[PDB]
Amino acid sequence: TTIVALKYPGGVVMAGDRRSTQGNMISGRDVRKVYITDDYTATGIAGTAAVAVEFARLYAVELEHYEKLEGVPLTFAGKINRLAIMVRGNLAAAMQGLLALPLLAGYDIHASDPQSAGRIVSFDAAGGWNIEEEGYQAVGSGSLFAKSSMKKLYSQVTDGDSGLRVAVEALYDAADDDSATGGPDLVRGIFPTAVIIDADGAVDVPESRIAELARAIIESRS
Amino acid sequence: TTIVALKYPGGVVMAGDRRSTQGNMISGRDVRKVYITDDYTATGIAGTAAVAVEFARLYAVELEHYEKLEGVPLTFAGKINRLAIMVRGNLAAAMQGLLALPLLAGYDIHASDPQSAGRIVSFDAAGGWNIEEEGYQAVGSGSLFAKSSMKKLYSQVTDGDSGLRVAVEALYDAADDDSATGGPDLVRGIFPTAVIIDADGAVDVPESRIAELARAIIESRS
Amino acid sequence: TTIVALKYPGGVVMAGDRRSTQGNMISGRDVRKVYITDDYTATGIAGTAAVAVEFARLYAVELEHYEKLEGVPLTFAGKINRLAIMVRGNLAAAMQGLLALPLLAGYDIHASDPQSAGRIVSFDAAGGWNIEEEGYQAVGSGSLFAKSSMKKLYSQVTDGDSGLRVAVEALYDAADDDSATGGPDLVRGIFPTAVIIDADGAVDVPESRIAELARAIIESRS
Amino acid sequence: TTIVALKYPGGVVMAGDRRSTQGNMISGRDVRKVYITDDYTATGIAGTAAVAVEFARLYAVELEHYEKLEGVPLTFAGKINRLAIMVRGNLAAAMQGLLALPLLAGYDIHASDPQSAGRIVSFDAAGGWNIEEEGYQAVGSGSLFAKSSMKKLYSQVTDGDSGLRVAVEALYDAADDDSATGGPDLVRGIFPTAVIIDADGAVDVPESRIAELARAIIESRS
Amino acid sequence: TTIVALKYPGGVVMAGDRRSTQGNMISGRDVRKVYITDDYTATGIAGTAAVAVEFARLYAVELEHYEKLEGVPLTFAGKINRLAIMVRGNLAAAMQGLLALPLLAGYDIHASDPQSAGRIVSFDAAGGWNIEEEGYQAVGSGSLFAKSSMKKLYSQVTDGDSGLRVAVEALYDAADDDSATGGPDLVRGIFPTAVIIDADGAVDVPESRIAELARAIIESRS
Amino acid sequence: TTIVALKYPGGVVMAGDRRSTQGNMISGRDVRKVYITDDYTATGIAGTAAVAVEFARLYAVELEHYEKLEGVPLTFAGKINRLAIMVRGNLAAAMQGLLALPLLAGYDIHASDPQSAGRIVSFDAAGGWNIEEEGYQAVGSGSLFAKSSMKKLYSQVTDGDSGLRVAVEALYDAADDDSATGGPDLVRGIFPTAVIIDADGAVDVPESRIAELARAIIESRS
Amino acid sequence: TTIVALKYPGGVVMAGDRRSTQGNMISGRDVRKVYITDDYTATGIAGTAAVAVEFARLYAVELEHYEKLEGVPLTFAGKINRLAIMVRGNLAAAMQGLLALPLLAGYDIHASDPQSAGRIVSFDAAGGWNIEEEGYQAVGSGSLFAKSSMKKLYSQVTDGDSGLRVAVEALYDAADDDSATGGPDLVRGIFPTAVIIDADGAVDVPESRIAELARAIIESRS
Amino acid sequence: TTIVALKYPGGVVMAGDRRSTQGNMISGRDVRKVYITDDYTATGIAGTAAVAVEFARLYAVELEHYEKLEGVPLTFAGKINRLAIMVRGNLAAAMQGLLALPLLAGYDIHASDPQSAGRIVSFDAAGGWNIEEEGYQAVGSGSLFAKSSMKKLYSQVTDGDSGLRVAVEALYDAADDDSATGGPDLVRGIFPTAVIIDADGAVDVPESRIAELARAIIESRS
Amino acid sequence: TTIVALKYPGGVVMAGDRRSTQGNMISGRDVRKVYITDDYTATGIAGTAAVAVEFARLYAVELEHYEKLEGVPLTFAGKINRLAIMVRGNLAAAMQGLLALPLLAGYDIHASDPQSAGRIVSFDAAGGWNIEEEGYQAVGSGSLFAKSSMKKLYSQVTDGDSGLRVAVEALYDAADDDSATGGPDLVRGIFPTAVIIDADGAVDVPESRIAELARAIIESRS
Repeated sequence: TTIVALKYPGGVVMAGDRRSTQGNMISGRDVRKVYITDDYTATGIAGTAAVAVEFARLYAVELEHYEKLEGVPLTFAGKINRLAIMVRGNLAAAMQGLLALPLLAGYDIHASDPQSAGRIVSFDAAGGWNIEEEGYQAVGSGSLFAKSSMKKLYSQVTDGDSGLRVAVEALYDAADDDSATGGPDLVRGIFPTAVIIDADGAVDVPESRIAELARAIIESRS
Repeated sequence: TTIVALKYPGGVVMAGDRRSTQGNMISGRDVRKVYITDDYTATGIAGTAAVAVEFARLYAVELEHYEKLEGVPLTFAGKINRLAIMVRGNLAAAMQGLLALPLLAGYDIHASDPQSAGRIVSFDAAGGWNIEEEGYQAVGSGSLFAKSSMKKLYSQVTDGDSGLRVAVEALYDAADDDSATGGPDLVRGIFPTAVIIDADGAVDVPESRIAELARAIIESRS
Repeated sequence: TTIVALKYPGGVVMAGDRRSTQGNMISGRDVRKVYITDDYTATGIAGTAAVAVEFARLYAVELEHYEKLEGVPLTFAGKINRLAIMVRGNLAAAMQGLLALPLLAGYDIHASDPQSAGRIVSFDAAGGWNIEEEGYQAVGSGSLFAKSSMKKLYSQVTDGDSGLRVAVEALYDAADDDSATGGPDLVRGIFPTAVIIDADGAVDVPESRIAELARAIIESRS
Repeated sequence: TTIVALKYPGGVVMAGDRRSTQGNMISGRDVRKVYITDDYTATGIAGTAAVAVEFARLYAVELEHYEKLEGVPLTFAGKINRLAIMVRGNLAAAMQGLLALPLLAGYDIHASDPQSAGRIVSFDAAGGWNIEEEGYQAVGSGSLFAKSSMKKLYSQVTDGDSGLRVAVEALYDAADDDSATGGPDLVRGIFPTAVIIDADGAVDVPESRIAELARAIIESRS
Repeated sequence: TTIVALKYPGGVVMAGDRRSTQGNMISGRDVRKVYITDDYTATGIAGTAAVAVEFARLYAVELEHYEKLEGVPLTFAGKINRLAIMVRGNLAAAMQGLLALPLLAGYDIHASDPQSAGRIVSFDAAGGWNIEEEGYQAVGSGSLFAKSSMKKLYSQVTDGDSGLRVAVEALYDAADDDSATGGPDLVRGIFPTAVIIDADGAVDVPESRIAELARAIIESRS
Repeated sequence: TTIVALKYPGGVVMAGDRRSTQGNMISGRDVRKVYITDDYTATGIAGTAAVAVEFARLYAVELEHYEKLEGVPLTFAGKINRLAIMVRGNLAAAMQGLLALPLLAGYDIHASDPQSAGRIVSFDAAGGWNIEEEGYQAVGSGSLFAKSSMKKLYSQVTDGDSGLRVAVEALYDAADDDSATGGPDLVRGIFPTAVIIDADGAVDVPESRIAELARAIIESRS
Repeated sequence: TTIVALKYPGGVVMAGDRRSTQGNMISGRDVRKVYITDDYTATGIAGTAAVAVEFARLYAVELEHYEKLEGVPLTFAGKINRLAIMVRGNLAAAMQGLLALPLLAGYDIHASDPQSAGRIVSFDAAGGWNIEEEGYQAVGSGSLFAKSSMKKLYSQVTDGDSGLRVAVEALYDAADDDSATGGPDLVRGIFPTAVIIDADGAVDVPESRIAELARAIIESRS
Repeated sequence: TTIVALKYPGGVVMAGDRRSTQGNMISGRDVRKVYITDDYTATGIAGTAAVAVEFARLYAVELEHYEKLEGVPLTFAGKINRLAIMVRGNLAAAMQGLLALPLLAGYDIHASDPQSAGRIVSFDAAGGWNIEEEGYQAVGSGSLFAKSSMKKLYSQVTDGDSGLRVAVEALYDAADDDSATGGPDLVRGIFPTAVIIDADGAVDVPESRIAELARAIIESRS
Repeated sequence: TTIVALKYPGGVVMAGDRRSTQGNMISGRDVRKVYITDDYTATGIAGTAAVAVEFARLYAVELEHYEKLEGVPLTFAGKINRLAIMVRGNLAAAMQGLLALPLLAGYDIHASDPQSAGRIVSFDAAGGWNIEEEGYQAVGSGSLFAKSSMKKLYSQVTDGDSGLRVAVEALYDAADDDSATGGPDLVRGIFPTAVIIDADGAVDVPESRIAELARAIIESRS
């Protein structure tokens, strides 16, 4: 599994692959690992697929619950803190095996600068969180290959479209070097999922744009 | 990894994938796992790549050594016995993780019937060997998927070409269900290696024919 | 044990073998593993027979209790969630050897199109659930062989009869390749149990039709 | 695996199943576990298949080696002693999982009464041996079922044909209660192997006779 | 220990041996293992004697307590469920050596056909229960020998007396092949205990009839 | 990680590096390890980054909570005792790897002599504290190198500027001999973070001054 | 440690870093890890520094010993085999912490096409070897980052100087992501060592040229 | 650490060294290990410094708490009992490493004879205590050497000054033979701390007196 | 224990402390750890005292043995290699507990520049060696403090006198921060042992000069 997130001028984008394995045997081919937690934040969890789905559901429920109760959404720092609390509370079971590494992408409406309101927060297993300043991050088994690909490709990111292309290319490299990450499947037409968050909210990227980006990348590599 | 072998009327065919992993990280993309041990026998060893190559080299050296010393090549049962002795003598080292499981394909030149001279020999962990009468066999991590694919496809095998197509399709199925087996990689043009043994001897299949078959299979499943 | 489920145009079919063993010794020859949980959903649990029976009973009581209390049945997502909760609760005992793996087949009456209202859900050991998109799934010790048989036979599934025949054939292949799975008992007249769910509900397939299909398959492979 | 041996007036018969398994997975269907060691001695070794084959080969070589060197065959007690020496020497390997349980059927030509010259010798793990006076013996995973059915059917044994039928029925009962023993496979036409030893020597029973007896037994059970 | 049960036209019969051992030492010669739990059901518990007596005591008390509270006896499925829960609640104590395996014979008065109203229920270690359909069952250390004897003798079971004879003979075979099972003690005049359940109720068999049956069996085998 | 603290005439200065590693892999480059706990005390925690952030946050919350509840800030000894209690209460979690060792620098506003009111408190693993009398202290992996550098450089400390320069040079030496401590980053423009406490309170040192000092040190070392 | 090797039109280049750490402490700042083994081969060992040095010495002595004894140098395959045998022999001590991971760069003077005569050989822990066709390879703790950097910069490689620049940039990225690999020390004037092999042989690259390349890279990334 | 305590006619004196170590590394140079628990009682705790400080604080708080609640101080036997209870309540921590061995010096005001009112109480790990009648006692790493020094020097103890001199000389011997005990530091001017308890209460000894005593001892030993 | 070595223009100087401890107990106060191995090399071994003395004696014997046999002394590289072979051979004992880490100082009479002929060779635990280019190196338990003292004091080294003073001060700092290192004993008159090597050879530094230097350092730090 690999999830990548990167900031572009005016927003953030998070993309993830679709493969689920049980050891070496491929058990899932259309898994979705990027969830729109709320109108301005998307979360993507690597590790055990079961724990990933549970954490996404429970974190979204917590954010919605607070917003409904108090009539105002949490600040981005509050969302970060609640996610870190979930990660810390998962520590014993993570040592036991049920492990989850989240990655959070968000848009800060309360930020003074709309252009630089995109935020990427990474979490370590102990519950600590770090707000990325380099403009990109990855989690999962193929995270190092994806990060080293984005390091070289990040100078091309100038809008949402180029950012999405770079994210898809990072996932492609991660799958090219790591067998637990699924590449773009042209036989089945299964492609990485992506979420773009800007000042207008968090919207799922339709499969058509991702499909044509992946096809262009595969043609370039050939 | 996966190596398949199957008998067709008039000979035997043996195909192998190209991927080698270290964990879930892909480390080799064009590993050759099928070796022409002698003019009428090919061997294919699954497991640790180092031990696989070492075993193939030692086995070929031993067979050629006997042929030079005694002036007559070993009978097929003699070759099977030598390979089984190697596998039995590697048991202790395989208990530490340097495991190797061979699969032997041959053309018995002393068999009365030329049309049923193909032989497939499978070796289990402890050094036992069985001459397969069902006509197909597979070794490796994707061996079960390849075997179950060949079980359904074996009624289409009538000559060398259809046998090769079925072997390539079995490798495709093994790669489809198992991440440690490499599928037909159209981006780099790396395709499974194959060897066909008939009355004329054992000859490597040119990469163009296997590429054509793999492309036809991919198109059919698209 | 092996339990297969597959979608056909207009519904779903779930079939299961009849053998239960204590190690290598056959201890039961007419075990029923496929339960009709409610009028539109059936479940099949592999693993320890005690835990399978207990889980089926508890799950059916849970669904019935909700339907009576609220006057309206649970949505398919609610049923999936309750089953996943049960599996996750079992995990602690499953590590001890009371492992139960369910497979859920259902007919979603709230779907837009009744021609594709069949649903198949697989569960992992940790509790994660996956709604199958390939149209077939299997659990049990012979699940790999059954799935590799259905992969090749699924192009023939057109109606309930085709789906039932393909399911019985997949169970036959699973029993043929796995000793813990029992094939059709021609001397005793014991055959796999199947359930067909369509718009009119979930109905047990009479043993006469399954006997006819099993005899046809055996005569085909002789 | 099950091998049975029983005495009839004027000789002995030894029969064996054909299945070999890898845990729960059926890996061999036409294995031969009964060997004609020499002109008046058959041996059948249960346990690990590789070790069984190696032990049969070694024992036959040792007997023929003594016969050629000393110009006279070993006495029956000498043969029993050599087999017991092999079993006692295999003790460490059996502790390492390379276990072998032999069963020896012979015809003592030097014995006084030619109508009671048959001899069945069972070997325990430690290398002890016992000449069976009950007139029947079994080794293997299903040996208890075979012995308990032979106890009830041994009153029907009067000649070679009745003895062969009783041996095949005992193997059938072993396969009925034990999943690691293969029953008569009427689909593939694979039947238990048998060797009949009498005053004229040891001959393999042709497959047609065993097929007829197996079909009769199956129809009687239906 | 060995306890057998078998259905006959119009009821069920359940017999048990009398020997209790602490290791290889015979400590009890007249232990009673078959209990009349209520007027239409008997239970026989193998394993440790202390836990067996406690289990029978508790089960009888529980059934009687329900009958007195509610004014109607439990249905047969209810009795099976209570016994199964009693078995399942003993997993922790049985892992320390306090294993108790029950076998339940009963007469379903609420069944449609009174001739096929007998029920034999066998429980496995984890608490699973199976209603035997073959007509006989056994528990204990000699259970396999008794079952294999009953498989051959069950065609002679035509009424209550022949069923009782077949049960006693199965016990004799189990005692013959297993040293933990006690045979008929002609010196001390101790014989297996038996209970017959039919439409009129459950009655202990008098010791004289069992004595004469055992004497007939012994004089047959002499 | 490495945090240094040192007194100068009329105050105290505390500096920390910015690198966070996971093993030998650099994961963070702008970590801030020095926190202004309250108007006159700063704290800096070495060890695990998650625990460091959580400890600093909780300690600041505790000090503020007491100040608001009682209307008066804690005495310096009270703050030391609270931090020591918080360190002692983490002894269980520190053994399993969530270690956090703090260093507390403060300006004792109740001290009689303004020019000697800077206080440095070091803590040990068991929660014991020591008010440093040598005038400097360090915590973290490079603490030994930092202390042995401050030993030689402390004669040059005379005011805030010289104290800040000596702290930065000590951090430079720690990074020069330790790879878990990050030195000045003249490519990314990341420099150690410092806090200066004196009679007017605790203020973060602007990055420009630290950049000037680090460049001067680097040019002196070339 | 990180050693990179890459092929360029007309030869091969091999660069390595200079840092040596024991745990986290930097114990060496000018280590040399690329050795000119012979006139057309450079070797570079990652892992334990002592084992690396002694392996380089043993390999050079072995190659020169063969050349002196037999009057002709070893073929490239022979050199690969000797290195692989050395690694396999070390395997046992490598489990004890004395690991050595070699990387071999050579110019095949007997190759048909001298423009493609450069060879890169990688070795796994088990002693197997692979000739890299991707044109680059890396060993050491930072080998993943170096490889993922070269994957994106290999297009630039057109001559010896372009290849050398990419090699230094790959080492820079490895040191940027990994704390066990040393970046270019502009303060001490310590830079990665490099060896260039072409038709004229293997020559050490002068330190000044690598200094210029490293300074250009640092300016580029500032 | 080493703490000595000796009686002289008319009172008691207790002295302690100043070194605190972390293994072989000196972590503290002016630790105060002798505390005035109350007006006529001093205590010195050896072992872990954190536990020593916590124990002294708790013990003093408890004594003052009782004196305030009751208006009368505890008797000496009561104080001994409270200290022994505190020791015995720390056995679990002592077994994991938080050892704390106290040494009590007191002036029994309720004693009959004013000259012999000094009391020295030694405690063991289990909580047992002894009122020492030899007139001196020591705890800590250098306790044995200090004991053996006081054994020879106690004949010179006649008044308070001679007792102080003997205590300082015993500490000097303990530091001379034990490297974890800190001797008089003439360079930093740090000397052992001492408390003299007499009929006028417990008084901290001025550092100047101990400095001149230590200098005289050093001169006499030169 | 601490042995320092440093280069000055025209030679090298190696000094060592005198303390030997058995745990916390000081056993020896006048141990000599610097040995004139031969007229131009001195060696100092830290760790177990027995192993240090044995290594020094054995190494000197080896060097003189070679010189007597071949009529010419070993080159400096040969001496380094012999010492490294001894260190590597001592690895089993070092794991057992007989650790010996050597430090070698020498004068290379064959050097191009007599002023740069001073050589310092540090050996790691695995036997690998490194010629220090820093100009200073320390071995032992206080080696880090000594090295970080010389890092600051090395600019003052301009001749033999300044180098000897810096070595003595580094030993003083190591003893100041480490309790296993013996500082200057002004009472017993025991001072570190130093050896100075220049073109005329290696000569022990007289005790009086080292005493004067130590007294000056102590008075400066007072």
